[PDB]
This record gives sequence, structure tokens and C-alpha cells, in this order.
Amino acid sequence: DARPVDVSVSIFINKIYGVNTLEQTYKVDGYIVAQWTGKPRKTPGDKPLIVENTQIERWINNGLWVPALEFINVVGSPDTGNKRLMLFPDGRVIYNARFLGSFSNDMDFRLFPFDRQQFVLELEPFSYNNQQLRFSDIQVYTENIDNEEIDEWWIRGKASTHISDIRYDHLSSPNQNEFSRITVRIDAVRNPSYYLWSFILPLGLIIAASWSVFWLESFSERLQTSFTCMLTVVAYAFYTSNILPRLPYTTVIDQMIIAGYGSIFAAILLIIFAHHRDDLLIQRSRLAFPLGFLAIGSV
Amino acid sequence: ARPVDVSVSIFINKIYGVNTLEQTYKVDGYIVAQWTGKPRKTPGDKPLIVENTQIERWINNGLWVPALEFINVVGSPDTGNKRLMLFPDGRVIYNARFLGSFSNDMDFRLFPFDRQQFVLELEPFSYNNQQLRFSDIQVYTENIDNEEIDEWWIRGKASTHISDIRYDHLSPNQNEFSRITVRIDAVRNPSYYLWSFILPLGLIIAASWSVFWLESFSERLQTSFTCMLTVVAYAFYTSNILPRLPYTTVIDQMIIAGYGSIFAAILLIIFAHHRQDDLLIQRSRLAFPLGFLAIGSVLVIR
Amino acid sequence: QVQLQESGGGLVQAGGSLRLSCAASGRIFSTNVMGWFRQAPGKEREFVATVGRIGGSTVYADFVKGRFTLSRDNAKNMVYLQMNSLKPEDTAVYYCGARIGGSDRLAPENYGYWGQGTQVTVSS
Amino acid sequence: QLQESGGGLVQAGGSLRLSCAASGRIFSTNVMGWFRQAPGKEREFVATVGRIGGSTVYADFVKGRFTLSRDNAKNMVYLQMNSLKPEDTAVYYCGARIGGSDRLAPENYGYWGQGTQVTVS
Amino acid sequence: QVQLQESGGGLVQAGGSLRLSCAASGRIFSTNVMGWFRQAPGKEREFVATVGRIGGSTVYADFVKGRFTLSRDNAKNMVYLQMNSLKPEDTAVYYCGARIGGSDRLAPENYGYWGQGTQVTVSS
Ligand code: NA
Repeated sequence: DARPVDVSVSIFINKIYGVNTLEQTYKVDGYIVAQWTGKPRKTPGDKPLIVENTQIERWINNGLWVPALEFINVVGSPDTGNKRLMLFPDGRVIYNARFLGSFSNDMDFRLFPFDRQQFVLELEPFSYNNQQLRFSDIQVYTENIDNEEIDEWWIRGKASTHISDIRYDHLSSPNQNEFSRITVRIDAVRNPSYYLWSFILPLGLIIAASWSVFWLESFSERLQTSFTCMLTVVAYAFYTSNILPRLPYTTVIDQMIIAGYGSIFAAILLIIFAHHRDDLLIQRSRLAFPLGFLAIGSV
Repeated sequence: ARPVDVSVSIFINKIYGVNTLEQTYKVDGYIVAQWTGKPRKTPGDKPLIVENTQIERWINNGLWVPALEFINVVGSPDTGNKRLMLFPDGRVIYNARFLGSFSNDMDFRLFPFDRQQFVLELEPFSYNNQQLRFSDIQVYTENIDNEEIDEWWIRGKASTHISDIRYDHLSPNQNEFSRITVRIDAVRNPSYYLWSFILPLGLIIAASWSVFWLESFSERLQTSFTCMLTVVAYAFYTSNILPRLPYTTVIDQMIIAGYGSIFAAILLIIFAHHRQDDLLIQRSRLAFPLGFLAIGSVLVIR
Repeated sequence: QVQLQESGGGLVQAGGSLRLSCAASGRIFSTNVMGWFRQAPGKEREFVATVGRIGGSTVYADFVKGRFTLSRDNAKNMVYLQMNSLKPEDTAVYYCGARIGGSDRLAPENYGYWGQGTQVTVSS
Repeated sequence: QLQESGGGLVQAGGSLRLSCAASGRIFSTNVMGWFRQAPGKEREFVATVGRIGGSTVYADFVKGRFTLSRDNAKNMVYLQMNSLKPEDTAVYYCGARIGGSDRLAPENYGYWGQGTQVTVS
Repeated sequence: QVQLQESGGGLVQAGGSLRLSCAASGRIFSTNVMGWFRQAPGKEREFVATVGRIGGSTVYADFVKGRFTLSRDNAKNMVYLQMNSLKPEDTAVYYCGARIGGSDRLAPENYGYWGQGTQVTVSS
């Protein structure tokens, strides 16, 4: 008979941080506000009544309806701080709570350190279908950023929102198998400055420096400095592996490290082939070898 | 009296956080348990929902809600929201969100090409199969868009089993328990390990064979140490990234073969310099490559 | 990579039924990334339906209200949208798109390889 | 290598004692399990040892009618089958668990034996 | 390299209103760093108002008591302070500052590029 309870939600995001690349998770600290209208009630002085923390339980035990809202994409139970009910004499009920949770989402870091991510929060009632409880609207409020040069991530655009219905095949046990879902999304790009100057720039100077073997004049010098170069990429690959995030795929920097290996290895072959087939003519590939590297690099 | 038939449904949202050393993994999901009790009266003769802290008040008042244990969960699972749905015809549906650490046998000897089986084992904690038996089990997993960005590649739909565990230390027919078993098969995504670890290692080990193309016993022997040192420098690059294991993997064997190859060359180089000026054996520029690949194929017989 | 072609739409009276089909061809190993959208002249392209993250679930726009159903045929790389109890407000050209990336099944930005579309008209 | 024996024809309600001889690199009989396969049907689990001491895993159709035991001295396992019924007619195989993480999965067993036929009227 | 210029100050009677403006120029990426201060003759420059950390919030000194309101026009790099119900105690020079860094937007020491200021005299 009765229509669904309309619930208005507002989410305040204080901080998105603690990205875990391999687990595709991220930490979110904020507030959730949920408002709906109940049966009108008496309140002291006919002013809004406030119920905090453990006291909320006494009211639910006394018959107050407080539906449980679940973060669909939260990993484990969120860390809930203070929580509050505001009951108005006209029936309005406003639930407010601080939360800190780990959230999951499809995250592609293949373009690291130039990757873009969409941090999302998915809210959905745990027990009441959209014939008993639906989300009427969603408002999102984010942090006011001063200067983003110090921030790991650069936010782009306003937070997007969606209200949709989720239908579950396994709930055919008349027409109450659908649930209302809120979705928040924060678009952000990574701050690459650190990785350009401390990782991509030095690795460039090292790969480039390896090309100077073609300027040593004896064959025993070209091949032996090549091992010093090979050893420099190894030492550098380990410097990066100790800082850059762990991923199940290669990134731009990894392919550069790999290219450093291939360049040095190929050079070691050209140095020996040119020796046994003291041909210093092909040793004039000082310009041929670097160009061939860059040509292959585009592909 | 017949046992209560309990129907179970397990929804798996995420499997992650493998601990190679402890052979554990995390599983986020829902568990649904449905059975039929005695009829009851409900508001408006409609289904009644009871959430979280309110469940305890029905149990204290007699509502039977058996505890179902995860046999292979490490520590108490992180239980989030949970509800009961009490139908007037007697049906009872228990639904709860869980995040737990789960264990099972995991063999990483074919790393990075290893294949694992992620298991959940569920069993009543106190009621034997004469009192509570699992009548059926259904599993629902994530619909994958594309797995190229994922660490593990799921292979096949979830496998299920319902069996009876008989315990010899409970002494008539009262020592058998009903157990659900779910298995998710997965293969490791090897792309990264192929390109950034195995490939550079092959180049380092191959490049150590260049010493044979030096025209001085002095050059050949001295450069062998720079190669030995390169394999060591590469050793802590793999050790810092590859998982901690109580046994050797494939990559580890490569690393060991590298140590031997370079150490072999040191002996041959010295052996050549005192056998007769034996530049003929110094022409082992093909024997060493061939010998390594031969022994290398045998290494991966597992 | 892939290409999408819609079909099954036409003229129907208010309350009728239509079944839209979308056929995919190319580098696509699953139909989970396909999603239906609609766009009538005057409004922006709005989401309609696509598959949910967990098996057995489906995401629908708030204006569906249970009237539309998204079915699948992974063998034939085809998806179907059974549209019933049609309203005059459902009139639009319905597009079929494939998810490129991101992590928001509802955002058209994350969809590409759009198809020509199929016109769906509903009169009184 | 594994070899079964003890099958045969029995009247509905009778008993049989299947035996599985094990030979080779097998530190313990724990790795061994029993399976059965009727014509046209798939090979289904029957019984193997439980992970923790004192436990044994049985298929749901056993219903306490079968009992797996072991003779580590002779390096063997026995399947004592009672209250047999026509539904139990099948070829009973003996397998050895070669890793994996599923005692009840045929995919995790190798070194199968020829099998021994069990037939109940 | 940032320049700040205030305006809108003048003479007013007790209970009157003023609207102060501050225009920012140079290397500035947002008006959130901007904050209003005031300094009286022979008194320490004290905080007045600045944006809050979370959207929709604003920080006000204890003596504001709802009388003042801070608003902004990011497109034009400007902030405004509407001052109502002025009292003689509000007589002072009102300075516009930009938040350099730190983590205390109420501390004048975390602000720089101060402007010349606009005089506010409340007569009574
Ligand atoms: Na040296």
C-alpha cells in the first residue's frame, strides 16, 4: 500500500588517500548524512531532538526505524566514529556519521606516472528494496584545495553522482528484487613531477650515457664499459623497484629500464661482431645506434 | 526428527592479498543461509526484517540461529552488516557481509606461471548432520570487464561440493558434520614478471658469455667478476620484489644457474691458461651457450 | 577494435513492447562491457542499462522502474533489451556502447565504439 | 602405481571391502582417496582422509554406509562398503592426491588404478 | 608573484553595512588561499574570515557573530566580505592576505602578499 520511503543523502569527502595499487583500494575519510520523514512525534520543547552514539540503540529498541546503509564497495567494515540522529517533531529524521573505510574500484595504472583514476563510493540499503526505500537525491561536497603542487593527486572537475536501480536475479523469492544505489565518483590525475625528475630523467641520462661506448677506441674498452653500464641499469632498476608501486603489468618506467637492457645488450653484440667481421668503420654507429633506438622506441 | 535443510549462497566480491609465506588470502563477500522453522506471526502478516544489533534480541528470546564456521578462516572474520528475514510460513534467511583471511595449500614453485585454487570451507560449528545439513550451495562471482589489469586470471565458474566430515574423536551416528566447499581457480598474470624479470635475467646471463671473445687471459678472468657481481646485483632486485617463499622457484633456479655458469667460465678460463695458450678451448663460445640451455630445459621439468 | 549495431526498434503504441538487439564483432572477449544508452532530440545522452559487478545483477536507470530487461548471449556476442509497458517518454534513439575503461558503469565517458543506434518511437 | 580389488556382485543390502595397494614414492596413505564412475556418468568423489587428525571426508551419498581405513604397514587403504544399493553400482577407482587444494576434486589426483567393478542388484 | 588590492571601505554609522572587495593578480591558482584580516591602531592584526577546508564551510573569528559573510568569484579571482550590523569596535584597517602554506589558516603568519588595506570607520 504505502509508497517507498524517500531518503536524501549528502556525502562530505575529507580525504582520498592511501592508494594500494596492487589491491586496487583507496582510503576515504568523510561524513554521510541521510534524511527521511517518519511518523510525527513529540519532542521536548517541540525543538529537534539529538541522539548520539550508544543512545541511538535505545531508540531503535523502542521502535525507531533506522535502516542500515552499506557501502557496496567498502573492503571490510568501515571505521565509524561519532554518529547522530536528529528527530524533528514533524517526523523528519536525519542520520549523520563519520566514516573511514577502504574502498575498491577498477584502477588501471598502466600509464603510470601519467595515470588517471576514478575513485568511487557506492551506497545501497542492506535490506530494503526500492519498494520500501529509495534514494531521492545525492549531494557531494569535497575539500577546498589551496595549492596542488604538494598534493599527490590533482582533482579534475566536480564530483559526479548517479542514482540507479540494481536488480538481483537471486531474489525471486513478486517484484521486490530491486535496490536503489547511489554512486559518487572523484576524477583525479597523478602528480608526475616527482617521477619525471627523480626517475625518468636520470634513467634517460644513463641510457644515453651507455651510448658513449662507441667512442672508446679499443675493443677491450668498449665491451668492458658495457658491463659497467649494464651494472648501472641493474642498480637503477632496483632503485625504482624499491619506490615505484607494485603492479601486475609493466609501466612506462619499466619499459625504459627494459630498453636500457636491450640497448646495452645489442651494443655488446655490435662491438664483438664488428671486431671479428678490427672493423672501426661500423664503430662509426655513434649516430646509427641511438637513432635506431629512438626509432624502435616509438613502436 | 529430520535435520534442518539449510540452503547456502555465497557471493564473492573480491579475492586479494595473497600472503605467500603464510599461504593465506583475503575474501570479501556475502553469505546467505536459508532454512524453514516453525510458522510465526509478523506485522501485517508480511516478511519481517531484523538488522544487526536487533538480531541478538530474537536469539535471546529463542530464535534458533546456528553458527556456521569457516573451517579455513584465519582468525575471526570481519563481519559487517547482517540481517534476518523472518517469513510467517517459518522460513528464515540469514544474510551477512564478511571479510576474512582464508588459508589453503598453495604451491608457488612454478612462479610466475603458478596456478592456485582459492577455497572457502563452511561447516556448522555445533550441529551435526543429523541436526543441520546443507541441502544446496550456489556461488556468484564478479563479472570481469577485462583481466589485463588484474593480478589473477579466473578460469572457470566456481566449483562446489557438499560432503560429510566424520570425526573419530566424538566417539551413535552423531559424529558427522555437513561441509560446503567452494573453489575458485585462477592463474597468475605473468606479463610483468616475464618482461621486467625473466627477460633482463636472460640478457645478463647471456652477456656473461661475452668474456670468451676477449683476447687476453687477463681480460677474460677479470671481467668474469664484473659478471658475477652483476648476478648478485640482480639477486637483491629479485629478492626485493618476488614473494618470500620457503623454497626455490623457477627464477631462483635461473639465478643459481647463472652463478654456476660464470663460476664455470672462471675455471675454464684458468684451465685454458695452463693446460698446454689453448685458444681452441677458449673457443667455447658455443659450448657454454649450448650447455646452459640444455640444463635450463631440464630445470623446468615440473 | 570492435563495432556495434543496434536493431529491433520501431513505432509502437503507449503500453506496447519492443526488443532491441545489439551485435558486437571484433576484439571483445565478453559482453559484460556492453551497455544500452538512449538520446532523444533536446536532451543529453543518458544511461539506460548494463551488467552489474557481481554475477546475477544488472544496473538500470531510475526511469526504467522494472519495465526493461537486459539479457545476454555470450556465445553469440549479443545483448537484448526487452522493453515493456512502454511510455511516450521512452521515445529516443537507443545506442549500444562498449566500455573503454574508467570505473563507472553509468558514465558514457567510459564507453566507446558506439553504434548507429535504433530509433524507438512511442505514440498514444 | 595403484591397484584396486575387492569388487564383485552383491545383493542389495550386502557388503564389500575394496582394497587399494599402493607402490612407489608415497610417504603416507593420507594422499589416497576413493572414487567411482558409473557408465555414462562422471567420476564422483567417495572418500578420503580429513585434513585434521581423526577426520575423514565422505561423499554425501555415503550416509555412513562406507568407511575408509588405512594400513600404513602394508601401505594400503580399504573402503568398507555396507548397506549397498543399486545406486552404488559403478567402477570404483583409487587415486593419489598430487597437490592442489581440494581433497574432493578428481583433477587433483593422479596415478589412478585400473578400477574394480562393484555391481548391486 | 601575487598582488592583492582591497576596496569597499569607508565611513559608516553604527549598525550600517559595508561590502569589501579584494582582487588577486599573479601566480594564484584559486581564491581559497585568500583570507581577511584587520588591524586597529595599537592592536595586533587579527584574523577575520577565510574559506573552510570542506566545501560549504567558512571560518569566522569569534567576534563576527554571524554579522559578516565571505563569498567569492573564482572566475575573476576575487573575494568579498559583506559586513552588516557594524559596531564602533569594528573600526580598523582590513587587510587581504593570501595563505602561503602552513596548516593554520587562522594564523596571520601563514599569510603573505598582504595588500595596502581599506579603512573601515564605524562612527559611534
Ligand atoms: Na671494475
